[PDB]
Amino acid sequence: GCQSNHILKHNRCKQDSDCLAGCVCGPNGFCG
Amino acid sequence: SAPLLLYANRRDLRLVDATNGKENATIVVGGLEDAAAVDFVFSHGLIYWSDVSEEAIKRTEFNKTESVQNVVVSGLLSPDGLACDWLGEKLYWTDSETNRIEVSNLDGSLRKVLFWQELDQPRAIALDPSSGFMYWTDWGEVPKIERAGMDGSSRFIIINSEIYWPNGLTLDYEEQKLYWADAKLNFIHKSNLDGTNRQAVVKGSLPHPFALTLFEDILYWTDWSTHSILACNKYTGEGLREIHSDIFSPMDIHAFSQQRQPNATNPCGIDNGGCSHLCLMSPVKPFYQCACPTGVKLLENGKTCKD
Ligand SMILES: *[C@@H]1O[C@H](CO[C@@H]2O[C@@H](C)[C@@H](O)[C@@H](O)[C@@H]2O)[C@@H](O[C@@H]2O[C@H](CO)[C@@H](O[C@H]3O[C@H](CO)[C@@H](O)[C@H](O)[C@@H]3O)[C@H](O)[C@H]2NC(C)=O)[C@H](O[C@@H]2O[C@@H](C)[C@@H](O)[C@@H](O)[C@@H]2O)[C@H]1NC(C)=O
Ligand SMILES: *[C@@H]1O[C@H](CO[C@@H]2O[C@@H](C)[C@@H](O)[C@@H](O)[C@@H]2O)[C@@H](O[C@@H]2O[C@H](CO)[C@@H](O[C@H]3O[C@H](CO)[C@@H](O)[C@H](O)[C@@H]3O)[C@H](O)[C@H]2NC(C)=O)[C@H](O[C@@H]2O[C@@H](C)[C@@H](O)[C@@H](O)[C@@H]2O)[C@H]1NC(C)=O
Ligand code: NA
Ligand code: NA
Repeated sequence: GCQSNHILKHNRCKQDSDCLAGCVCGPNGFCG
Repeated sequence: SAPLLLYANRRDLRLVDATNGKENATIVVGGLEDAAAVDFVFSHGLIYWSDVSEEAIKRTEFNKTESVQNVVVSGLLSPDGLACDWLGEKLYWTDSETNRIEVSNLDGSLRKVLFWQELDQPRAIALDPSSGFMYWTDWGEVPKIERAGMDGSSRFIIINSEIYWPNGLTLDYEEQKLYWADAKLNFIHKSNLDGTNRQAVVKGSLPHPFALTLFEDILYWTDWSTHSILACNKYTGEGLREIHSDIFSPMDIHAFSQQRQPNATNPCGIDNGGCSHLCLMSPVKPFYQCACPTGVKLLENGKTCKD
């Protein structure tokens, strides 16, 4: 899923690009 | 008789009453960035935490009025897990970027790297100080649960099948059992402390557990996708329920109680075991082992380091 198991990498985010491919940076600042 | 639950929440640490879980959690310390790991030394009135963005482990004195945050250990690239040895008075942690397990005194002094090989994504770490064993997980390319002496001895893999994202890990000190949560296979299992007699507790449908703790007959865990704290019976996996919800970003968790850090004799006695530097718990008689900071030689007498 878009839920990373890393504490920061692909978890915290600023833009959709910080997330795994096809995942989005949500309004709370986390990928989802 | 449910306990207070202490948990990290990235921006703060919180305490919630497991008997009044619907009510608001109280903030222990605030103004954090990515607080992840948390533990305590109840009899010293200390709470420890890691902040993976500030690359540090810090502590606070929770019986004092002033709510002060003191840096204990800095320069930690990804301190994903920590445990407090409430008996030998030591701090243990994992680092998933430098791929290490390390120990220090409670003030951060005399740091010693214990393991630095065959680690990839080390994460949870739990201690059995009166037995001198430490336990940890690694969710990397070879996922596993391991145990070793708290002195760095006798490292062994105890679980390496049916395992992928072992995030949570705790011990039942009354029943002498290990419990863990796997966030990819979506269950909670238990075993003996050597990994034998593995049994399922919660068989499935745990979407992303991160950390696990225990009190009396109840398991408690945080889940990253539900943003909540759940509980179930530690034998049957039944009575599954949601203790506390709408959590910003729940992380590590403990039952916050003196009863979870049972009093025992420190085998180091009153003279630090005659050790010049570190006196670490050990699983073989006399149940302590002297040690030195990283790179520093222990003389043949087994007590004194080369200053
Ligand atoms: C060190 O802190 C202990 C934990 O306190 C909790 O956590 C901190 C962070 C803060 O949020 C506190 O507000 C919070 O309580 C503390 O133990 C806690 O003490 C309270 C009493 O102050 C206990 O509550 C009682 O509630 C009613 C009162 O009538 C009784 O019916 C209950 O049976 C119970 O006595 C909590 O149970 C206790 N929590 C835990 C986890 O033990 C501790 O206080 C000392 O221990 C308790 C058992 C009593 O002996 C108190 O008189 C002591 O002060 C505190 N220690 C010191 C030295 O300040
Ligand atoms: C678990 O309890 C042990 C027994 O002590 C009881 O529990 C507490 C309340 C303690 O304060 C005692 O009053 C009580 O009887 C405890 O071991 C005891 O620790 C104290 C220090 O905290 C030692 O202290 C006197 O001993 C020297 C002797 O020269 C004096 O010079 C000192 O001034 C000090 O006042 C006791 O000797 C010790 N008792 C025994 C039987 O060993 C224990 O503490 C842990 O283990 C001991 C051996 C030391 O290594 C401590 O530093 C450890 O904390 C306690 N465990 C924990 C985890 O707190
Ligand atoms: Na790594
Ligand atoms: Na732990």
